[PDB]
Amino acid sequence: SHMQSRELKTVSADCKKEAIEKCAQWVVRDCRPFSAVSGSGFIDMIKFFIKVKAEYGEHVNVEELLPSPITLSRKVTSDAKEKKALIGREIKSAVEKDGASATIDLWTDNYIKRNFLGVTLHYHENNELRDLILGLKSLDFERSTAENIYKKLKAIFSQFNVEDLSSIKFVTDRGANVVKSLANNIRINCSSHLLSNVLENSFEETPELNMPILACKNIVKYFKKANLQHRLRSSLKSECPTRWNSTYTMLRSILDNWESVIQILSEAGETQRIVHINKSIIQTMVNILDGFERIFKELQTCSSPSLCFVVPSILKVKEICSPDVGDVADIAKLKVNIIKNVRIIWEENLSIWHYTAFFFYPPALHMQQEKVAQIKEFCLSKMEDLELINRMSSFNELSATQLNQDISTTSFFFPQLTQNNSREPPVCPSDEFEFYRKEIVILSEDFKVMEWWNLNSKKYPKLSKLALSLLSIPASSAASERTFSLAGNIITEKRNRIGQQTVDSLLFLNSFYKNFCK
Amino acid sequence: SHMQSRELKTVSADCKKEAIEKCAQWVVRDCRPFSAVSGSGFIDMIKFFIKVKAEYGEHVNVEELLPSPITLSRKVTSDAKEKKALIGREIKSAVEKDGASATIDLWTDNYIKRNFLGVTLHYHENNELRDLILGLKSLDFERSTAENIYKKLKAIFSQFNVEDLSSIKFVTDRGANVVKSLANNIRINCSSHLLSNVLENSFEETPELNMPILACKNIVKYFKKANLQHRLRSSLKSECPTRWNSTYTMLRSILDNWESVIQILSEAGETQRIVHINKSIIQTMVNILDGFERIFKELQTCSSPSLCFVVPSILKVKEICSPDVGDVADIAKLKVNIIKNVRIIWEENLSIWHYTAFFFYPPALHMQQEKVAQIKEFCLSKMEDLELINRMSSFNELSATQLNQDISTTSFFFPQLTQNNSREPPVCPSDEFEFYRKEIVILSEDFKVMEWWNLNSKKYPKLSKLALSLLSIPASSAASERTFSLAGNIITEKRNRIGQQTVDSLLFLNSFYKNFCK
Amino acid sequence: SHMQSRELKTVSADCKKEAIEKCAQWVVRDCRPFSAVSGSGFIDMIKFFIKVGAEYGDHVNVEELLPSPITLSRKVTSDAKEKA
Amino acid sequence: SHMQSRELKTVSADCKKEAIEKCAQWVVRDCRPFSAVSGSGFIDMIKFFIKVGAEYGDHVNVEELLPSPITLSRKVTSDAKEKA
Repeated sequence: SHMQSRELKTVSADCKKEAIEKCAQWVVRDCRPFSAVSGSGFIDMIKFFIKVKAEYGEHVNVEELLPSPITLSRKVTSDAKEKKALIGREIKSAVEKDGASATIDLWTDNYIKRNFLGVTLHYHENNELRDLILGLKSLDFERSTAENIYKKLKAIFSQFNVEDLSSIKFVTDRGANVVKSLANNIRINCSSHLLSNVLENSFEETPELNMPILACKNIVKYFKKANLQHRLRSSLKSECPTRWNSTYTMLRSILDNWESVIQILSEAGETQRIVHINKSIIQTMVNILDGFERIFKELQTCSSPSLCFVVPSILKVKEICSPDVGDVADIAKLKVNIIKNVRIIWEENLSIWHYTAFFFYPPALHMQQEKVAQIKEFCLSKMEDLELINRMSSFNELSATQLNQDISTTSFFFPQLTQNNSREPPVCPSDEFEFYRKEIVILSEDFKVMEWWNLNSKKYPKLSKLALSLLSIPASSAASERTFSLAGNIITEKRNRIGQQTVDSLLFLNSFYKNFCK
Repeated sequence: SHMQSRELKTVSADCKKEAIEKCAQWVVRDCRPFSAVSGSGFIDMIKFFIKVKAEYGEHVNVEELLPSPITLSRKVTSDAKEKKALIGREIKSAVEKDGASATIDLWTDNYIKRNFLGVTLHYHENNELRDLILGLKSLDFERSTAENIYKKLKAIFSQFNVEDLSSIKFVTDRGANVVKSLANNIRINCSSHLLSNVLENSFEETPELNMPILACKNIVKYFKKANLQHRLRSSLKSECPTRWNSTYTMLRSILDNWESVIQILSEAGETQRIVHINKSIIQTMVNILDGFERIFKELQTCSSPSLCFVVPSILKVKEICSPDVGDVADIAKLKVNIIKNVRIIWEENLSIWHYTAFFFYPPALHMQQEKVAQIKEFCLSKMEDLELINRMSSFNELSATQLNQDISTTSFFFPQLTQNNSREPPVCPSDEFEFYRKEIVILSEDFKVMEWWNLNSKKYPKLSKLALSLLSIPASSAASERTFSLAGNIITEKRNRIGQQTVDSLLFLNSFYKNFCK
Repeated sequence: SHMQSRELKTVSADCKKEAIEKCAQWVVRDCRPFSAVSGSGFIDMIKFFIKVGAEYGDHVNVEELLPSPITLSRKVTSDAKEKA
Repeated sequence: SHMQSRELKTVSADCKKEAIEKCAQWVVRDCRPFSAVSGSGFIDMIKFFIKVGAEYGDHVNVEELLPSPITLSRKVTSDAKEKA
């Protein structure tokens, strides 16, 4: 309704100056991070207070106008309840109709001495992917068995009234307990964890590189003992979860601070710690590792499909590591090891879900795919599974624990075609597959796989439902980690720490706004 | 940004009662139509005044707060200038790139003794159709020659800085002057006018029905002379422009007021006027005519493609008029006459534009189409025309009167496919046509032709541009007549009449809000 | 009318600017003459709506509060028939 | 602090309700502790922004007026270095 242009007034130079001074005194006297002044919630709140001033003048009783921390806590809690009721039906329907997945993000916090279990629900609505944070549970180290994890998961979904988890596709790392906790459920392995394992194992298995890596660790160990950890500060923030890229972060620590490092070791008489380290070799290792950053980033998105790019990611690793006569031998060996590990660690741990996702990216149909027969069998089975779900649902027999659930212009002008379509029995599952397989779709950079399927829903009634829900399953268990990281302040710092229930309410609400309110 | 639910307060019963009394005294004391209380502009303005009361209390100086009629006039004029500048580039680009059409709506107002010339620009932006009113000129009966009309048209487009009209497809009725005025331009015949002509000629050519029609006119003539015109009031408002459905409106006038009519004629001793009229025959005629209302409505839309439904409309007329043994002979003859006239009047006056539009509705590809060879020739020619326009534009030689005018995710993962596509010369015009012709597209009631082409733009780079722009040409010259009718009050009534320039500014602005501001 | 000792409230400049915008959008969207804003019945109605805001605040359900055209027509007709 | 003879203005109920909504949305969207609203530096900053509205009206370009995080960091750093 922007019928009116809406010009905003730019304040005077002096006002602008006083503004920066007020923001500085806020972050200093209240100990807030500099990024706080950039938040979109912060900006909208400031707009509101300016609006209050315009209506009431400057002499407003501000201490009275401002809500207390207590009232805000209650408000967040009540709003989350309202939003949960608003989308409750949508969530239960996604789960029931085989369209839901959940990423289970687990990490150990050694400072707080607590394990964290983040749970995010993923589904789609037409062309859009939905990612809703359901909970971020802080667990006691002794209450972290497979049984405890399963109990926590059940409790999280029960808070959204989802009691039957049969159809939810879970995406988790390979930790012993999380895997055992979901042994009776559909569970896919996290590609962020797999790729990280490929890298870590490859460096450890190349003795010529494990040597300088060990030497580098000896140096870190010394800088730690000498309280100079801050001297090894790197600007490199990896796309890969911290818990999984210990090697890359360390190498950049040493390399970015090289000249400083050699000086420190010399004046401390600790030169035996640098023996075996070849700076150029370290630089090559970081160059190679940097080439995988984009893969980690692409596999961890949850605003766009990522599952279909797992196979292409494997191909990319092999391309990056292709033999090159210009490589020094230590590097050539590392590359051969990475390729060997891509097969034994990553590929060995993929599932039919991954190959089918790649199959569901139309522009890639013509590419060498070795599992088409298995993919078709899986697709026929999944299309039939949804048809079964719908029949049982119709008779309220789907679950013992979950309660189920003027003529058109075209008919006017095309009466013949219309009656034909009414009398024509729907195309069978195999027919949809055969038509799809022959699709010739052009790769363009603005190609969006979800839109393609959504627009082709009439042509592929059942296959499109399958493709959309399958393509909505994230490739990484750390899909929501960007939000979890932003919430570190309110989950850990004593002065700023909010309670467990409100953390869950706040995260859910934050994801609700992001998904449904622009 | 509807993060907050936003509940609205329902006022008390007594407030609600006073509201209706205030609205009643407004429409009575100021002589406003009842529909004025329902306008969306009216509702938003009332919301604003309630907001003013909430901030300032009840004792606001209202005479001061309210703008004067003069200030409003200036505001409408200045806002229209701002919006014209905002979309000026878009409009000129649509015209230049063969994507623009203009409906020319002409009618004679015998009360005001003035001819009206409405001009509306039509183009598309992705999946959306744009219909912008450029002017509604009130012309002097003596200043209505082909030369005068052409001069007026040039003046209208010059107001939007479009000096070269070469590429604009004009849609007009067959009036002698409007046709001659555009003899050097692309001009398509209005299907509303053609269908109306088919109907009028058919009734006149069926002597058995022309007989009771003449008798009906004799009755109207009498009710007019006796000042009883109000007694012949019908509730039937036809989709077809008033100037074109004289027969249908009259028949319903008599039929809806039958019993009243016979009584009036008897007590006036004017019974010879009803001789030959058979009520059941009249009822059958109105039943048949009512079956065409939907066609007129479908062909006059400008919010959705209509050109592609001209051919199906012709088929529909023939289906409605198909031989039926249950018909009395007068009706059977009428039906044969309508079918004969559909061919000699409507079909004879269609162009390659109409058959191509129908060809461009994918679900109809398999249907009997007799002009495919002509359609292909036309398509190759139009695709090549745009390529020529782009070459000449590149050298600023298109017009002597108009001034011309990190790697992607897909490239990262599909480097092979990406380089191939870069080195692959674009598919030629004939190839796009051949691929299109073999398309198998399912008719569904939610099928939207513009979305189909927009989503298939990469597959049909040139053909989609052609289809989208062609499908955006309205089938009727009276496409904007619904707005023109709403503006009758401000263009004709002395007390409410605004000047010519502001009428144009107001209509353009109204269409701008409708198109671009939700 | 005539200014009294205690004058009626003058609104802010932004408010006056917005009133021009809202009324202009009203006449453009609904196709009303510019002269509709000077009507005596109109002004009395606007004074009422200001009073509604002063009482209930900004967030009033306007669509519910206003009568439909048919309901209004019926009201005017019965008001007329009151002359029996 | 201490109430004076001429009291500071109390806002409408709708305003108070909206202040709760805006502050709650701030902490949810930006992940701030509920305790951020009771900060002394925070309150002084909010008093300033009210003064900005009282002077320029509702339609101020806030994005332009506020410093970016890096600009703010630099300001805090130079303010610190002022202790030379």
